[PDB]
Amino acid sequence: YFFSLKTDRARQVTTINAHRSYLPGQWVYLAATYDGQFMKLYVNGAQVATSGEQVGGIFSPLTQKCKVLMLGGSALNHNYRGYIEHFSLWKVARTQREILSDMETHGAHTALPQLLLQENWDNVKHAWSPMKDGSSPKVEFSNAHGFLLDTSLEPPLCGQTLCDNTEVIASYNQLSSFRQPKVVRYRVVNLYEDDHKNPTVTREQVDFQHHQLAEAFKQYNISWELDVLEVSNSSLRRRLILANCDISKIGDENCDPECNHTLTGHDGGDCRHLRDMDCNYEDGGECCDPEITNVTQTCFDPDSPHRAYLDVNELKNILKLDGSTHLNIFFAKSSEEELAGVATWPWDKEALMHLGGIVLNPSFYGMPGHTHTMIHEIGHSLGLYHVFRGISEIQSCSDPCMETEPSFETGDLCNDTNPAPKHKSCGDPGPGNDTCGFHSFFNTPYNNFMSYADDDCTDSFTPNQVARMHCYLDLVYQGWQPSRKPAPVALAPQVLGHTTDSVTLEWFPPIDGHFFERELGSACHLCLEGRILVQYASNASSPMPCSPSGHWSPREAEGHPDVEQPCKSSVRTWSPNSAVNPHTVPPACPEPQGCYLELEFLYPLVPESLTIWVTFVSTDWDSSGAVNDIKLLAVSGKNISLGPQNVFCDVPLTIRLWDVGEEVYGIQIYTLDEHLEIDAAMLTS
Amino acid sequence: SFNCIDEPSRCYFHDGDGVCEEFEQKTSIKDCGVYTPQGFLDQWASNASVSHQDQQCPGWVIIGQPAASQVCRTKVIDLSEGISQHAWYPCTISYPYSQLAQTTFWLRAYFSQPMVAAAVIVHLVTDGTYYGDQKQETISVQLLDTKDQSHDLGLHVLSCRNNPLIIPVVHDLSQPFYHSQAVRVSFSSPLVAISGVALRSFDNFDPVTLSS
Amino acid sequence: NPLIIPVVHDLSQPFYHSQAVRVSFSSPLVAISGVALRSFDNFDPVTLSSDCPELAVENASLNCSSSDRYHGAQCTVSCRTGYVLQIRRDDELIKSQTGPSVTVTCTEGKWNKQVACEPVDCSIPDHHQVYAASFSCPEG
Amino acid sequence: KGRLSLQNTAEIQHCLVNAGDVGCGVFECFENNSCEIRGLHGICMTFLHNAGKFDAQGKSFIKDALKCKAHALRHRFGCISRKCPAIREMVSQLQRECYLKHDLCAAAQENTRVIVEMIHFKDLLLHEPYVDLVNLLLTCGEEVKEAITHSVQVQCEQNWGSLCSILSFCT
Amino acid sequence: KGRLSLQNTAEIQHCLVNAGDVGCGVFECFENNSCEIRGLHGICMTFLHNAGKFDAQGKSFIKDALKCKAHALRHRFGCISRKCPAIREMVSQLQRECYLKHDLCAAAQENTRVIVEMIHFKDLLLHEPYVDLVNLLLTCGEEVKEAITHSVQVQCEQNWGSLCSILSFCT
Amino acid sequence: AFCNYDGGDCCTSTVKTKKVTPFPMSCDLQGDCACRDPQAQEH
Ligand SMILES: [Zn+2]
Repeated sequence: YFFSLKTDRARQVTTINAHRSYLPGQWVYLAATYDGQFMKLYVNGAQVATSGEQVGGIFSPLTQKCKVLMLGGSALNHNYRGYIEHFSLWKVARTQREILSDMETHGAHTALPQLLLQENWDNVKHAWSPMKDGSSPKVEFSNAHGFLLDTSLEPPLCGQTLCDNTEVIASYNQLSSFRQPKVVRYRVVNLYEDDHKNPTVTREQVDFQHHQLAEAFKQYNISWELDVLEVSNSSLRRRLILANCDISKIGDENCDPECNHTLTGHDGGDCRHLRDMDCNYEDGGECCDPEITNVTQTCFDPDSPHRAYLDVNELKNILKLDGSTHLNIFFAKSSEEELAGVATWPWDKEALMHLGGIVLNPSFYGMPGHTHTMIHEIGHSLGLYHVFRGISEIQSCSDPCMETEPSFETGDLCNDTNPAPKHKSCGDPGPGNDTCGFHSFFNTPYNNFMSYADDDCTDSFTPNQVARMHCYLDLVYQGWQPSRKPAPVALAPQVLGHTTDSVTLEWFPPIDGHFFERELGSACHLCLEGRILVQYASNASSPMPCSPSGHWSPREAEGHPDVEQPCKSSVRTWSPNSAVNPHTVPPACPEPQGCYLELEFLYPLVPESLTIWVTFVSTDWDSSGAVNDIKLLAVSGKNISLGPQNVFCDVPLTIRLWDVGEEVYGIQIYTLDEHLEIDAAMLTS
Repeated sequence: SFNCIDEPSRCYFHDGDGVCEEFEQKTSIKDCGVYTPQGFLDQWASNASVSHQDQQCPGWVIIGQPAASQVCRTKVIDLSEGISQHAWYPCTISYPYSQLAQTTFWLRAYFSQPMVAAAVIVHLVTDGTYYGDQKQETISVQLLDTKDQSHDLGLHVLSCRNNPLIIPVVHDLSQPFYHSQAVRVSFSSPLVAISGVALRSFDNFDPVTLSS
Repeated sequence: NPLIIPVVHDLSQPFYHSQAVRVSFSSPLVAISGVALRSFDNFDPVTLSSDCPELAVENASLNCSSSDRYHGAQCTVSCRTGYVLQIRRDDELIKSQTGPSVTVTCTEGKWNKQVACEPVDCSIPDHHQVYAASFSCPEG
Repeated sequence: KGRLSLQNTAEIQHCLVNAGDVGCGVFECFENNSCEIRGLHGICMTFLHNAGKFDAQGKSFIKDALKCKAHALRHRFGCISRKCPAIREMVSQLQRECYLKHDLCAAAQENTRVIVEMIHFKDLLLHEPYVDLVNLLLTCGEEVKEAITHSVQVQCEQNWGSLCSILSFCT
Repeated sequence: KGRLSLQNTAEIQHCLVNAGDVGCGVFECFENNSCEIRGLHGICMTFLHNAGKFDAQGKSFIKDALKCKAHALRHRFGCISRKCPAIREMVSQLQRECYLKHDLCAAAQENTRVIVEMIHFKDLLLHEPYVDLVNLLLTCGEEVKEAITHSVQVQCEQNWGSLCSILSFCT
Repeated sequence: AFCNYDGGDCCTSTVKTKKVTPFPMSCDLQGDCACRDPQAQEH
């Protein structure tokens, strides 16, 4: 928000800004005051910026009839998109107390000589007139005082979810009623051939690992229910499964330690010092066709229908299990193998999807020498960071948070966890210049599982790391536990007002955010308070740019928006130029319509609003809007067309939908930009 | 970044406000001036003399602590505003004569108390970047002393984030110390505007009066 | 024969007590007869870092009562309305943001500052005041 | 050096879609690439530097050839495999199919003296599109071939005396 | 770069008078000079590297030619004007009058396959004594000329495809 | 003016590319191949 001023006497137009990007869905009581020396701007009652450069009145009284007042736009068509509720203009400057009094009284105000105009939109034509070529804006019904208690808690500067808030994690520390014994169901995916004779992990390994897992969590009121699921498929069993090996670097000539195997061709010959078993470095289908030799022996083609290496995400796509009712554990051999595969955090979009779970090493699962490295992979799946995240995993010393002091909002976000660097030896490590802000660490948590220590020196969790464990099993993992106890109210009720006889109090909704009873096989897990269905994109499709009728399926543009930096270009978004092969030049999108993304929603509803999280835009564009067109699909086939909208990097695009009498099951976003990055979509009913 | 000053607790935003408080000195360097460290002491220039002095821009603007309220200028095209009342840029030589002739401008600011130099603070209202010309410009921070020529410190480029640019005085302890007296700042681009130069010294000890 | 290595130290960094000197080399034929260290015999910098005439200013208000103009005669100088303050300092250590006024102090028979309340300078009227008119100011 | 990845395929694509197909701006954008396909910009500059010596037929041929080459270069650079032999193949193929369909041999037959004295040694030895233009003009006309080989012989006497002294007479 | 004053004549003179005239020490001293007369040291090294392929007559010719060239380079380098064309003229003249007086054609007619298959296309173009040896050698026999032109055509098919595609047949 | 100023191709206000690219790189932009049409936006 900005407030610019330039009087007739002055020579320089001066602007006043705000302190934060504006909220695209919240009511703001904007107040601009000017007395003659200082101009002030109030956003929601707090003074944000004040400048004292403009002096005197804004015009001479001789040119009083020449000045005009415009609402919602200017003569150069600087149009406004949004709601205006109670217009008010005063002939005198009011201080902050009168601003808060006019906020708290709303528009029910009497007539005053200082009160120039106080307009509530019941008769626009009595005081306002539209443009003679334009049209008047539509009058609707809305309530500015809809809530008297803010139910939204902002996560901290280096937090990710609701329970990373300071006053919610402390409620799971002081209280003892939130740490009841909880049973969590989980599964182990065992691959077999078509004869039931060879496992990926032996049965005694699973039997030892289950008891060792329940032994380390029985003191923390956590029990695990094991349900081993066996899948018999010789196509998946005989081939190599890798987790940390990316598929782009297989085609790239840049070497990487995650992809170095005899069943990967040693990154296609791009890692060997020397640059058929040796003439297969990327024989054009001679060594990959099954009629000549076996496919798993000497085939490393990245675009072959059958190959030797298989990523864990494609294995999850093939299996397509259920993650809402169980925790899925997969296995993958990797060349790095210092850790296991990358676990899925509870704040990811893949927390309950079939692509989410824990990826482990099958040659270390159940072994007595490496039993505890599954437990650490449990802690990555339950919302616990590494202990050295505030020291070792710091990309720059000017970070928003760096754990130099124990706090609930910095580094590991646990007060009991002392700061520590990345160490492998047990005990307190030696001093070094690697740390950017400390030299001497005492009482380092070497006994915690989150360090990279060995099996013997990792024994127990700190008691501040069990509050997050008992919080994320109520926040994200409510469907895993078979207990019918609902999520409790994680915050104390707040006193709003009182009188001589009564006291009014309100409290927050329960911590999982559900406003209805948890009924399976329905849409009740997406409804909000007031019979409002808010849903994301379930299915997404886009045509291939280098193929006539490709129609590849994007995946990162479906779920809830998950971008750490909303203006830096990231990998969790859909791009027109990300659909190509890395060894192929991306083509330009066509002129009259551009490349489009087709998103599909699970429940077809009559829409009320559509929000799109456009993350990254190019610095320059031809048209004024980056998104060229938005077409709402229909069950009757009537494509409702909407023109271009100007998107911003940080603030998501929000569109209000009028007169849509047909149910919309999906949208199409037509753009001409090559590097536009759409992250998510939301259809508010 | 807020502060409330009433019994019903009305609050205000203090970073962009023009009034410095007691608590704001250690946090907001952009409103309370340059934060002097606890072991040092800053001294600002007095009797500052310039080269291209004119009626539009005189040379007494460098005296005293400059106002930190002046924001950085991002690709400034013209300087026809009232910037000379709180800063100094050359006004006799315009843009094309400076760009073609490749002349030089200097600011030979004096000081009052003769102390040793630990760092030289130069506070500018702009980086000198032009709207068309995207080439960076590098200024030189010289140093002058009593009954001797100079002790050069090098050159530095302009950064908006570091508007109070700090020049670490490079000195060997095998060489005997010197009492700094004046600071000369030289630049060839016309868009460099200097709001104020300074000199950081020791409030604990003076190493000249003892090593006579 | 003795090689002197000047010790570079930035004066923003506080001093330190040097205790040991490591000399490392890879050639086998280096023969060292003795190594020394130069210090200051005088000081340790670690423990250290552990009558003026009557002044008249035009267009101002000298509302100060320095009856004796000795070493420490604190006076205050404030300009009137429509007048801005110019400061040309002579001898000073620290500065304070007094505002529209200033404090002038006596030191060794002279005042530390030279203040001057110059009048404000309106711009020459070219445009933006009267549309399509000629301006001829007879005074200034 | 076999990948065009070293030069961002984004900035040169932006330069291609920002410029126009009338002048040498597309060839100005295309010259700074990872693979060594330099020489199209030199052909565009030299053809539009000595346009006065050509007739109306030659000037119309030059305008249509540069228009077709710029349009084809902006058209078929969309989807292609990122490797230097494929880049050489597509550039040589577009140059051949552009010069063949606009009667390069007719411009060889009309005004041969300008078109055979314009080649410069050390500007065609290391440039593949110059070699493509030279051999296509050689196959266009027999007397054009004779004149351009006379120019090649004068340039061999100018620059490199090896192949003049070695196999001056073939059989 | 037209004078041999950029490199001191005193150090190369001391190098010439210090080394012996039997080996390639004189050509080791002379190869680093201001004027680009580089290539004699390569001839001295390659002639003493493939000397086992020659017969007794060829090896005697190699010994006599290197001895005469070393003695001439130590002999007539005394009084000479210090400029690159004069140095090129005296080097070419001593090489010509040394190779003509020791029956280079007899050693060519003894074993020509070694003398035409051990030459290299790389560094032939930029070394003037290599061009002098090539353009003196082909005047001995027509079969030797045919063999060295066949080697040049093979090297064209190996390195530079310009002159293979352009004027493969002369008339 | 006899040949209708080459269809307006020599004047910036009548070219879709908003630029002037004369047939000889040797012609000066203010000489023989200049926009000498008074009906354009130059005057
Ligand atoms: Zn880990």
